[PDB]
Amino acid sequence: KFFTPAEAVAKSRGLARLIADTGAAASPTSNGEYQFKRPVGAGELVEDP
Amino acid sequence: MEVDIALPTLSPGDLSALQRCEGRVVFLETLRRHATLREVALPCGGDVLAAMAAYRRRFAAVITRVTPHRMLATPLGVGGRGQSLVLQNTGPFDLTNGDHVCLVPPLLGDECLRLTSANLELRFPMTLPLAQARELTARVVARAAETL
Amino acid sequence: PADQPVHNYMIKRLDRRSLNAAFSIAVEALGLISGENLDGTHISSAMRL
Repeated sequence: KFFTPAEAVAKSRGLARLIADTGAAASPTSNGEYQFKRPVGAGELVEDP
Repeated sequence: MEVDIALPTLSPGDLSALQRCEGRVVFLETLRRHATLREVALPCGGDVLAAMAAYRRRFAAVITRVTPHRMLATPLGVGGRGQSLVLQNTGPFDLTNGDHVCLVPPLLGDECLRLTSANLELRFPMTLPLAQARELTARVVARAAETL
Repeated sequence: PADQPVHNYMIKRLDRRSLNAAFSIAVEALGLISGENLDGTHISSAMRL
């Protein structure tokens, strides 16, 4: 999530969007015995400042 | 059994285009009764050989109705051999009465109902008669054998 | 400089979901409730109840 600039293509016309979305981001990992990539289809709510 | 595919909220610019896909086939991975649209979806066109190898590992499903919330389907063959349904043709050659049909990945790409709101695209496989699908597979596999 | 009063309209689109819960019942009860698998005894009704 640091080196990818595609969020800039998802241009920002409001700080409130950045706020209200930081608190409802999609969980990108799984619940297995190791940290694995998650199928983006299901979606799980995770907050990350 | 009737597979139920749920839909996210959609812009009217693409919901009306999805309505027109009432007789095409999609490829789930597991036969649960419910499944989200995001699950049943394939990346944009590439490596028709790989895709044709992937259709073997999953069982098909044809869709019948498209409501503003819900989109049904029908698992093609798991226990039935006479469930008469309707599916639309999308291959170049017109298929006549009598003969069987086989699913083949699309050529040249360009068949992608690219949905922007949901940020995904679908590639429905084309339907060809047996006699020509055999020949197409022959050509592609021979060409693969050309490259050592 | 002075500033005119400002107006602005706006619209929000709905969000739609759904629920589900299965209710499976058995074939023996199906046959005993209606009477397709009934019997003329005193033991049958004891099981239909």
